[PDB]
Amino acid sequence: SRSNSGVRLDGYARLVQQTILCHQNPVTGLLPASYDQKDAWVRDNVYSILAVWGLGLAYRKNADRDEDKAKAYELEQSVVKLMRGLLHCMIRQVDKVESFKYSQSTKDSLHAKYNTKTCATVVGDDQWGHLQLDATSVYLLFLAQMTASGLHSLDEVNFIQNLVFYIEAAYKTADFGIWERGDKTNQGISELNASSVGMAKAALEALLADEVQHCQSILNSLLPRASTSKEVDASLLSVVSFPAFAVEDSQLVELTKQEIITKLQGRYGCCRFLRDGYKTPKEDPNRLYYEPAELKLFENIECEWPLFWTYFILDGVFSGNAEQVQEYKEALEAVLKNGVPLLPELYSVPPDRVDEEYQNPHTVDRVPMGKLPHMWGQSLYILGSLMAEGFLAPGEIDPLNRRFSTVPKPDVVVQVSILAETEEIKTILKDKGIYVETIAEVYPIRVQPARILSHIYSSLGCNNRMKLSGRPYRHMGVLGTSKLYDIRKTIFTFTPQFIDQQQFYLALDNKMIVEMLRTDLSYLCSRWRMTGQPTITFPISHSMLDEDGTSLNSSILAALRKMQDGYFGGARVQTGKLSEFLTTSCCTHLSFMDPGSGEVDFKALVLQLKEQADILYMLYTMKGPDWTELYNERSATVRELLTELYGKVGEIRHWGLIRYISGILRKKVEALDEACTDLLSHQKHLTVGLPPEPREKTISAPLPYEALTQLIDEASEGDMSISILTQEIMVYLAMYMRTQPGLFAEMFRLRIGLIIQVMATELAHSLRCSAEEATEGLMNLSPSAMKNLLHHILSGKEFQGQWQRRRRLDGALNRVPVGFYQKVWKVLQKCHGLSVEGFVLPSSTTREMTPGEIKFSVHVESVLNRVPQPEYRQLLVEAILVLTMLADIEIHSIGSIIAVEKIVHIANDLFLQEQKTLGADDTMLAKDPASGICTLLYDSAPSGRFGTMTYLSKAAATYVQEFLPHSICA
Amino acid sequence: ETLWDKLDHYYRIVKSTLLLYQSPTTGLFPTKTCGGDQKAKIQDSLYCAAGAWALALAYRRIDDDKGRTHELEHSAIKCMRGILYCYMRQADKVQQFKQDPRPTTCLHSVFNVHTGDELLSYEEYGHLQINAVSLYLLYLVEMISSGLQIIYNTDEVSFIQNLVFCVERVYRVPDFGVWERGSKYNNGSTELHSSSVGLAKAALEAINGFNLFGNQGCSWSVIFVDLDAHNRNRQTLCSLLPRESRSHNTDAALLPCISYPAFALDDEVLFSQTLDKVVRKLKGKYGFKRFLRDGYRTSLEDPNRCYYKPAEIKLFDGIECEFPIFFLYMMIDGVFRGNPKQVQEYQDLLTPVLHHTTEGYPVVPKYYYVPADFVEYEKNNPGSQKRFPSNCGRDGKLFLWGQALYIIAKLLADELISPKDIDPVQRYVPLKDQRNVSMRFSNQGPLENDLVVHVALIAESQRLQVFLNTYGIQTQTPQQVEPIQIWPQQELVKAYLQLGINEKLGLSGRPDRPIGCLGTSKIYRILGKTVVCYPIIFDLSDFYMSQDVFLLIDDIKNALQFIKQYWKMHGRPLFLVLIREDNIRGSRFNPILDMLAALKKGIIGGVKVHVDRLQTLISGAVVEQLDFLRISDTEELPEFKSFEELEPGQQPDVNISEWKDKPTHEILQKLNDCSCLASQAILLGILLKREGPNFITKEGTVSDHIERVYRRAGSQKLWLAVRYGAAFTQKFSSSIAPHITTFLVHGKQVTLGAFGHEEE
Ligand SMILES: Nc1ncnc2c1ncn2[C@@H]1O[C@H](COP(=O)(O)OP(=O)(O)O)[C@@H](O)[C@H]1O
Ligand SMILES: C/C=C(\C)CC/C=C(\C)CCC=C(C)C
Repeated sequence: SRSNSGVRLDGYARLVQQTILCHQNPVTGLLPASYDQKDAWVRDNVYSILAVWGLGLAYRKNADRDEDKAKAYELEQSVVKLMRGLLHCMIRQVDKVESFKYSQSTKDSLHAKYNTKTCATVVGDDQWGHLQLDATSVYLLFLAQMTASGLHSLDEVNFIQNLVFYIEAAYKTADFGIWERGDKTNQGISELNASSVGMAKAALEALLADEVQHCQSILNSLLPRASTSKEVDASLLSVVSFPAFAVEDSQLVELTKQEIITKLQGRYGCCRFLRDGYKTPKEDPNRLYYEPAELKLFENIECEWPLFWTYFILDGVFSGNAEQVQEYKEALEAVLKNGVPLLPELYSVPPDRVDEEYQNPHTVDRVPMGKLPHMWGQSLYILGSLMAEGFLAPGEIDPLNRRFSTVPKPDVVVQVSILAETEEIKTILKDKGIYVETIAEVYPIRVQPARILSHIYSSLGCNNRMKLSGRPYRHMGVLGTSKLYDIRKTIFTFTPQFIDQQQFYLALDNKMIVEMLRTDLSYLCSRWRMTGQPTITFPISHSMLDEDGTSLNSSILAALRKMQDGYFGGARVQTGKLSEFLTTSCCTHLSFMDPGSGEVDFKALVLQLKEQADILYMLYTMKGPDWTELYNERSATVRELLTELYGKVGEIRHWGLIRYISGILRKKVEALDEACTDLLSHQKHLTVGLPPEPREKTISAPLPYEALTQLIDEASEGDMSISILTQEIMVYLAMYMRTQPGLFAEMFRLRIGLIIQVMATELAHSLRCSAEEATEGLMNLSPSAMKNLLHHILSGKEFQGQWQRRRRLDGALNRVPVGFYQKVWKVLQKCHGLSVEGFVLPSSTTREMTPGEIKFSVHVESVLNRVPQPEYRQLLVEAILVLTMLADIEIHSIGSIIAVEKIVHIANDLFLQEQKTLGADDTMLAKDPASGICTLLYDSAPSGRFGTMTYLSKAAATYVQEFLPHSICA
Repeated sequence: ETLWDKLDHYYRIVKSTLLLYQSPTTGLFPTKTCGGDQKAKIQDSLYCAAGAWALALAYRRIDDDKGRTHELEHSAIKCMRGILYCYMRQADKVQQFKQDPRPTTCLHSVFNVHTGDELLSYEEYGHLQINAVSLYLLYLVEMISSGLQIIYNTDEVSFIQNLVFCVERVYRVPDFGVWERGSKYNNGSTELHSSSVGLAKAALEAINGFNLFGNQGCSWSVIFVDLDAHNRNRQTLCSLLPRESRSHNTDAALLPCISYPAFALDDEVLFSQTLDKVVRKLKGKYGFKRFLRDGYRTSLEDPNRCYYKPAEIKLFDGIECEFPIFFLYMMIDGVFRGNPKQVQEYQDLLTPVLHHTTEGYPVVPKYYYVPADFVEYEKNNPGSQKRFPSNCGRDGKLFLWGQALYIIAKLLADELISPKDIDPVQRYVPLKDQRNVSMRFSNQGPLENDLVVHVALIAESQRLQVFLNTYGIQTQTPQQVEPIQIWPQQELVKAYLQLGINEKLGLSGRPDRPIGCLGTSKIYRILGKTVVCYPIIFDLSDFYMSQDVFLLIDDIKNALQFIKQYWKMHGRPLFLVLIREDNIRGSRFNPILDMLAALKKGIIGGVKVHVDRLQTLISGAVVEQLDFLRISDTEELPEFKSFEELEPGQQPDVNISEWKDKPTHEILQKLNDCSCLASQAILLGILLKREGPNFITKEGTVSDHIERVYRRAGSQKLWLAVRYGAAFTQKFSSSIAPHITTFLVHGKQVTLGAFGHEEE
């Protein structure tokens, strides 16, 4: 090997020694960022040791002589030393890991910088924005990979598992990002970056799959966009490619790479993100933050980082390629010291040449500044060279086969065991043909609720010596409660979450349980990427039987018979005894569980209750609010009979009553924070009340269950029977996004109050009735019937007045056209802003929002979609797009903030005159008592000579006539 | 009981009573198990890591360890790569300590368990405990030998070398010791302790030539000890051996030295003389007194005053605290030394004094103190009263060092670990095996010493080789040995200056001292060439002693006798007798020829020698490969110069007193009328004082005329002048300081000064 491969290996040894290993501290093993930046970043240290690890691997695959063994051992032990030093850096902050485990706050996060001479902390928590889930996640990922490569106390194992819990909730934790500045605006605003989420997913996979697939949901929803305030980040290459490989969608990976190439790639590398301005000649060097008005200034002149082209060589090596264009384009290396490449950190447009670069993008000869060499980039450069020259293989750097993520994974067959709670239930199930086994017969396998599984993991990770307290109580979804568990040598199987949660009306409806089971199976068939085959334990309880008790629910039978047939829930299902499923299951072993009016005196007014059960309940709110857990003077309290009333109406299944009792007793869904976190996990915002704006409190970020529940209560303003609707509809939307997320495309802000109003309207026109009696029959809907209404609301299925209904359906669902937000970005260039109901969407937003941001989307949907009425909004949507339509033909720009409502109305006044003349009844067209827009205008089709969009075209042209006196149109 | 069950018993005790306490961050173990003290002592952590490693050595005998071998071994590495961290952060101090070993330049021996930062300052604590640096190095060798990979990069190897450069010169650095106080008196005084020098002799014997990389190691990972500095430590321990120090005729710290872990003493009679005094004068029912007249946590000790005042030490006679750990060391000594009844005698003594924690795990109380109410009764009849434990474990207090030694002793006694397993480097050499162990024993054995030093007579010039042959001695000029390079010792001192040089840690290299006769007696491979060094006896010097050939012949005999008594390395020593043409000039020829002839006969001074050609003598010999030189910063290899062929009055009349009362230019007058090189030295030496360094002389600067007269009468063998000259020019020899250490290493004290005048 020394003939022609040992000399080149020694050349790379000199490269790594003179670029990386020269700066490693003999006391700590950390690497200072540069001469000026003497501190050691976690992520930079982890990335900078990749070259050393790869060299050691190279040296070892050819280590036969001693000297070669000495070099390989030195390199491998340098890598081990660096990782151990970073460990004591994190170990010294065990009080921060423990605090972030429960309260994921930026003030309780691990520091990014550490003293390279003492493994201590250099700055204060307040001083750097230390929350960077990607640094800890990349450390965990490469700790898993290096160990799987043969690189070697239990206390640090407990600390590492507590770090697993630390980065476990990264799909819902705002971050300061890989660039440790949060959002682009650069005001220290913690933001959810897909880079951190993907790195956390990779670290967890290499090292509980529920939060792993939550991170997967974040990745699918966010890509190709980076985060809320970023169209694209070149750091996404660290997710869709080396080192995370956290995206298993090949199309998504290709789309993200193409977005990076098209938007950020330049002559001297790739810009980190659009309007970055980290080392641009336009920033203020001594000002830490960025004003929202200078972000425009950074456009088209952002610094291009050569570091990202090392990622483009790494993929290309990991995935075989002729991307030998990414190499050969890195001739932009500083010294050819002696001849050391010295990959720069970034290239900045020379200051004088700002105007030329702005105008002519990616064309000016930039200068190198920042760190030189960028050790994070230099290590990746050396690793890619090693890998590309045949001295290394993807399987040596990646012994965990993270690269095989993109390969299509086959559908999984979910084995289900239907277990009888009681033997009588088993007898009924058999009369009907499903042969099952009782929970007693399944012994020695012990069936437990998922609550017990969540509590068991709270004893994982605990060392009281360093004050680490297990894992926080997290709800285990279907993924967690589908593996079999080896606890104290006896196998424990756990039923899904939705079965033991019988505290809200959803569990009483057997159809709901069928629907929850179907959603769980659909989620399992797609998200199970685990060794073994998942096993859903489905016990048929006594509540699952019919009214008589000698027969089983039809819906539950039908579901079980379909599962026996192999298909239910979009999933192939194998039913059988739980004993048969031991050999082909994810039988994980939990080793931590081994031991070792008048008359205001309310003296006698409840006497009227002593049989309609509606009236009995009605009195009971007078006697609750006026008199909830107070006495009744008959060995009874207000709460007690309300619970008795709740049980009675559950037995009679008159759903309006159950909902009301639930509503005034403040029944709350336990897995509701999970529903909100799932809906927000898919990059969909939520608003909770009736539509006028203050009541409708928006949910932009995840909220803890107490807050979420409290936000729901205050959004009803005391008006009952909607606070429960918000939770129920949120749960249904979560299930439908888990199962049929295509239904939720072109939707970005779910207005629950508008949804409820549109369900009431649909119950009013279907089963024609008054809108009000329909608002009351919506109460009397079964939970599964209401879920069906929501399906039909979403998919627009029907059980001269049509176009008003559509305009309503789409507006309530807040459905926007494809490309609508980017089109709004275009008009804001022309006009000075849009005004809806007096609220202004200024053009200054575009000076800090790139068109494809999901932060500009929110800005638009907060000025436009806030409109209470469902249709008025869909018309305001048209008037914007006809404004977008006519902006292209118009050659000039106007200095007015255009009031879209007026264009809607001017079209309204243009609707009376035209229709009256074409000759229509004056009473045929009548105004809306809420919007002042003729009902027939809503009923009008979009296109045509009398189409509503044509009227707005005749309205916008007659609107901008006084603003634009002259209009040399194209 | 299965082995798993037998060793799960120790894993429960180790994991509860030792590894629970290991710092999650530093790896060091805390001195106080329960409390807010953040002190991790260096010695106690080393003994704690050794205890976890001893359990791993036991779990290595089970293939299904269930992870316990990796954890217990990696806990030991954690503690040892944590002490290294504490020291590596204080490497500004390792450089200062090599250059100026002093109580206030030392590596701190107590650090923050949580952070590794210095906790107590030099004033607050006596940090100069070289037992700790030295046991770090004995344990690093014993653990790296076992398979435990503690040193990871070349910079860690350079720090371990710089740690070695410090541990070599222990004989001349007095310290506080294992007990942190110094002497029995806590006067704040450091003294040489056999225990600290003994552990240093052992670290140096173990670490010489040791790849710190282990099996995955090359030539550039080896540590290199000075055979001469190690000898100076062996000489000091031996001079002081039955005893511990000036102050202690016996200390129980001698037991850790004489036997596990160091197993330092190489004399079986001194081991028995040292152990017997330690057992006889220090043993107790509850343990071994650390030293007689010890005030540690005694009832009569004042808690507030750190320093015992003179004669207080009497108040602690019979009240001395007895440490049960020493019973555990005696049990480990018995397992090693094959006494199956010293293990039982001391196991039987420990079973009673051993407390047990709530879960049944044994607690070795650090000390057993006489309660205050019973102090007088013990003093009256020592051994009568009942002493209360210091830590019962249930208290939440555990002696982590003693907890670790219970695991080592109990495993060794139960034969769940072997003496060989915990002494991978063979520190214990059974008598029957005391034959070929480098730096300790030579082929001849422990008692016999007739070494045949391999002499090579090297002649300065071909002229001298042909002259010497005519008169009977075949010598070889420096050129005739062409591949072999003969170097002055000073050229090896220049090469060694590049050993341990780390600029990242600010380390510099071997201190620039002279290599001596046990290091110039080795063949070295430096930069691809074989280098043999002429002894320091043959180094030219300003001092007038060099001129007497009889002193050279005696220094040659004296050096060869030192090489015989103190060279215990594998090869035969190589003494190169450089002969210079000045040595044979005049009647020096007859004395030199008799030495050279006896060297040819094979005996000069009782030291048998084999004169032979260097090429034959260097042929199958072990060569120390000096691989640290490399190319380093300069792309050129260092430039090393090698010895090359030098190709062609009855009384002073002028008395000082009667001629110094004169200030006259007349002293400069007699200077022209004095043929006496003694009158000239007296006359031209009065003037090095009154007129000055350069008062013009007829000849020139006075400094030049005395150096001419000193040099001239040195040759003319006019010794009164040579001594007036040396004195007047204030000449001192390089060897005065090296010899004054022979006096000190041998327990003697030199006083310089005249009789009837100021002595020092
Ligand atoms: N000029 C000399 N004459 C005799 N022995 C010497 C001389 N120089 C050094 N040595 C010996 O070399 C060894 C190491 O040298 P050095 O470090 O100077 O010793 P020390 O510190 O004891 O003075 C010692 O054994 C010392 O006695
Ligand atoms: C050429 C004129 C029209 C096609 C009438 C409709 C267009 C406008 C009223 C102005 C559009 C320009 C914007 C910046 C919104």
